[PDB]
Amino acid sequence: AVTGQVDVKLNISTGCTVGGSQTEGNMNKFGTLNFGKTSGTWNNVLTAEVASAATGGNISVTCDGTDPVDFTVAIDGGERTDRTLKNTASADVVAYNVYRDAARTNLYVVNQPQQFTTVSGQATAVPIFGAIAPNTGTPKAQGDYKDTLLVTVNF
Amino acid sequence: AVTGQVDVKLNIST
Amino acid sequence: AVTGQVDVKLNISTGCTVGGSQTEGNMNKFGTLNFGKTSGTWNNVLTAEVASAATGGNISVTCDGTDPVDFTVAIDGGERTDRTLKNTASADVVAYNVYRDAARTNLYVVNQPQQFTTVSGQATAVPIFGAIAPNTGTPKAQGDYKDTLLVTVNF
Amino acid sequence: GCTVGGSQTEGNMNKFGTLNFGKTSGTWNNVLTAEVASAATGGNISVTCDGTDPVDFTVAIDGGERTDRTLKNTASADVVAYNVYRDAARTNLYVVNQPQQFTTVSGQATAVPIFGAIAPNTGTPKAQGDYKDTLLVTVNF
Amino acid sequence: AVTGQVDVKLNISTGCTVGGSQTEGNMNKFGTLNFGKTSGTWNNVLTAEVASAATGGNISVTCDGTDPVDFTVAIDGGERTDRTLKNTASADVVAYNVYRDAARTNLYVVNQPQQFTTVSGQATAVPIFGAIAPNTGTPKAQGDYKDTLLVTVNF
Amino acid sequence: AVTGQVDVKLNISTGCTVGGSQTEGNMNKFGTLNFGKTSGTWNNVLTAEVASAATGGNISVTCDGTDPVDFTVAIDGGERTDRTLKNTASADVVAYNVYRDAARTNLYVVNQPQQFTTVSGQATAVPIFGAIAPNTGTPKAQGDYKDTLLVTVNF
Repeated sequence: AVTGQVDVKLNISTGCTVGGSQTEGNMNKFGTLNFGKTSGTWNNVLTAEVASAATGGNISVTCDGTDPVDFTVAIDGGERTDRTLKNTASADVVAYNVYRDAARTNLYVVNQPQQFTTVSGQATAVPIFGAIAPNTGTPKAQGDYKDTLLVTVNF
Repeated sequence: AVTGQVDVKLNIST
Repeated sequence: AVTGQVDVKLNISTGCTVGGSQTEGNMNKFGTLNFGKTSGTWNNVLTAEVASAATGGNISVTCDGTDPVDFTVAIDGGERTDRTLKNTASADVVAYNVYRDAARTNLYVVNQPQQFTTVSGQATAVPIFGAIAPNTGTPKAQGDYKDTLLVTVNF
Repeated sequence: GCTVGGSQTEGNMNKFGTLNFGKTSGTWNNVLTAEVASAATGGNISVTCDGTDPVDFTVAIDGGERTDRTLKNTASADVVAYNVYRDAARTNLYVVNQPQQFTTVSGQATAVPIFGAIAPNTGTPKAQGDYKDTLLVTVNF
Repeated sequence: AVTGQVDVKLNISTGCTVGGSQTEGNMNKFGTLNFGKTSGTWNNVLTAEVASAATGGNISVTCDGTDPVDFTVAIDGGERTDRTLKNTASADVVAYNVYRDAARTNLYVVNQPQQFTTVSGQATAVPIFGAIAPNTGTPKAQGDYKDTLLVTVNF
Repeated sequence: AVTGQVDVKLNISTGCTVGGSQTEGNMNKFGTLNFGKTSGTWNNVLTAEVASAATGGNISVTCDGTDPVDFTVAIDGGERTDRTLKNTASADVVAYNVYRDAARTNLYVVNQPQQFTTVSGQATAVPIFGAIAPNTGTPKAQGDYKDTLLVTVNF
């Protein structure tokens, strides 16, 4: 019998809120990274942007205050922690990555706070640009591949 | 700390 | 004068130990559930994970032996027994809950042994995922809200 | 598409299995009963579908060499009437040239139970020897 | 369209027959393993013997010939393949097992040919001794529990 | 290949239980009929009562309910089916019999349900009185003679 304590805390004062999300039960549904349909072996880098579940556009984070707040954005490694989509039925995997800039250069490194700025009376967009490498080796099995990345807007 | 989910999808078929 | 007996017992043989805790005086400090800063009325579900007081990551329970032991995890209802954080100065309360899975579905029911597995030469993590409902009604007073959940790793 | 496991390619024809009733006397009072044994593994034919979503495939068995489900003696002209059922209680019969429905699910191989059954012959003793038949099982979509 | 062949065979020459069975439609009804009535929690091992459907006594297998034939007996795992009786209405299960000897020691292992001997002009009995463990934990729901073991007399 | 069915059944509702037994593996050990030591040729009828393996006294059958249930008791013919004890080493036999009443009159006939009554909140004893005829003819060989009678409490 090892009984222990867990201090719970919350500082209600002046915070920042994330728009574009829908409450899926008790977990914020931020959006979808839909690469679309594809064949077994694709030569072109498959690339799609996150579509917020609430509006359809990009996640719009706004802060509540008058001074420009600096908030951070961190995305995790997905269900299996290595950014791989898994086929619903078979065990095939599809490696992918999420970048922050339009040219697929600034990568959202696993469990890292990619910095962001936000001014009063404005909503800043969180571009989560997906990208998949060209698979010109083995044709992955037919079906639907999925993953649930947890995006962590933290301060 | 606002943690949220982003469903990733890909339909490998044709 | 009602004098009575209390039998004390301890079976020293082959037990299981919880890592990630720090001994706060004579009580094991397991960690912190830090939701962060927030405004009076938040529309997004505030959500944070427990951070072990010893390492900063998740509580890592390991057992001492060779066969996989099945240990249980039970969390209580907090200081007031209804999972509410209380403002340090005023009497305002903030209802919350702790879940076990990443999607805020498998709730750690009050005083219930949520089952867990553990194999030899490995440490299993105890995910205590916090979650707070969207308060879009009354703005709670400014200040710091706290609670001390007692996590009970028992066999 | 969907594929059938448990078969061995006999030349250019898929050998699915054997319905071995075993040895018996001229006149048997008990219903002789045996299950199909796949030629590849020895167990039941395991059909799996190459897909993610569930697929509904059908199974049809024909009437044998002579089209009336009769085993024939290799040498003489004696016949032994039989039937193949789908369920363990010999009730759901695989009707001649009929698609008995079947389901198959994500990442799994479904078994095709072909349960044989022979009526009690308590009338005339069939001649000694080996009785055979080749049922053509038709897994179609 | 995957069309395949199934070779059917039967060697009519000199075989062995099982007595004590009744033809239920096109399936041989060998008998009944009736443990009788019982309460929710029984402390004594419930134990009963198979009663042939044709005579009421034990299944009497006789062979047709002059030399002593060695025939085998195999019993399967029941409807659900784990030797559990199921309540007709609810989903409660009652684990049991069938043994070959009177002292509940020689178990009829699942899908195994327990050997047997048989001489000319004699019928050998097939003792299928049932046995149920003492349930002194949870009281199973009221009603009738059933199972249909398929006994496989093979050569 | 003669495959057949064996229907298994159990009616969990309101049953009767037998006390005084110990579970020997998966078979209920009811007791011992110890006639004691004796010489090759005894002139007096050797006579002893069953001693329950659990308590040492008589088997105490109790029923679980409020109305007086009428349960039956049946004893079989022993290992060889003719109530004979066999020497562990040699083939000598010692004929015996089990009676129900104290005067060795009401015999527990082979495979017969000798009736019995039982009321609520009470345990009824099952007197299994052994008796051996006076052997004043041939002296049986030295050693230990044994038998295992199967007592069948059925409803």
